[PDB]
Amino acid sequence: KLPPGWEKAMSRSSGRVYYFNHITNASQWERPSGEPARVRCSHLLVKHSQSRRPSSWRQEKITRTKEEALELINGYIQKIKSGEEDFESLASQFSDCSSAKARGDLGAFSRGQMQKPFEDASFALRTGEMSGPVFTDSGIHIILRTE
Repeated sequence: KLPPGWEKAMSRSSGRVYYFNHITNASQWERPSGEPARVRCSHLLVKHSQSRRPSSWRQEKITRTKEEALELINGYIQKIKSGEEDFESLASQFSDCSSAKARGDLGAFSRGQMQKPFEDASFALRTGEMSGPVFTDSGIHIILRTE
């Protein structure tokens, strides 16, 4: 039927069909378009109190809850999808990862290098596609596949 991870769903507000990816947590109205040894991605990380290291260049002691971090992630996704903000600009300003200084870019990587939920989402994304919230032990991520 559909590319890997994608399933059809029903909107509760509008009653129209949409599409959801259970590997990337991406969702969209239109039927998705459609594996390499390597992909290239950028990300925006929002850390919280249960993160492996509750610290970042933005905050010596990160105290926000997991629920608060998810709300921030959802808000960044909204601004990116509406075009009020670009992914790289939000990543440079607000990602709790050191890669913020490189507009979130992590470079190219293979399977077996990143944390598993991050890796699975990255390889399920198409070039140019962005994930929904992805949970790892670092925190909550938005991932943009660039190559």
